[PDB]
Amino acid sequence: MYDFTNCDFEKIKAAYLSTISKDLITYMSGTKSTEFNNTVSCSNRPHCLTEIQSLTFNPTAGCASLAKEMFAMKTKAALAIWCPGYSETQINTTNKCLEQVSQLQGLWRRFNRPL
Amino acid sequence: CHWLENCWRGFC
Ligand SMILES: *CCC(=O)N1CN(C(=O)CC*)CN(C(=O)CC*)C1
Repeated sequence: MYDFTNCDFEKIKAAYLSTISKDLITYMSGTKSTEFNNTVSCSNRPHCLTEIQSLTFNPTAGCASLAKEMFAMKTKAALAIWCPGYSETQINTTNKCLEQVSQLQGLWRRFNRPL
Repeated sequence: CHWLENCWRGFC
């Protein structure tokens, strides 16, 4: 569905670095990224947001939902504010949660990459 | 104003 091509990418990066990043780090609770060899890549800013959306908010076989976590709640708010039309689209097991959050941190690093 | 569910209000 939603196409992140019209978002204010710079504002979303400022929001991530200001407040979301520290919450993913807190969630990871000392587990390091080298515990997980499989990573998820992305190719440009909207594609990164698409994958960020999917890993943050979609249930998976190994991680039922992260939607109530602080980093997720803050992600949702950032997308609601800075992606035109995003909020309209939102009106309607834990064994892989750390792996998933570690993958999210990598997707955000690529989102945040200097141009 | 409609606040979304599970959505932080701190950017305001
Ligand atoms: C009343 C709702 C509102 O002001 N907005 C929708 N929204 C969210 O619901 C975030 C969870 C994003 N907005 C803001 O965050 C303003 C602080 C705008």
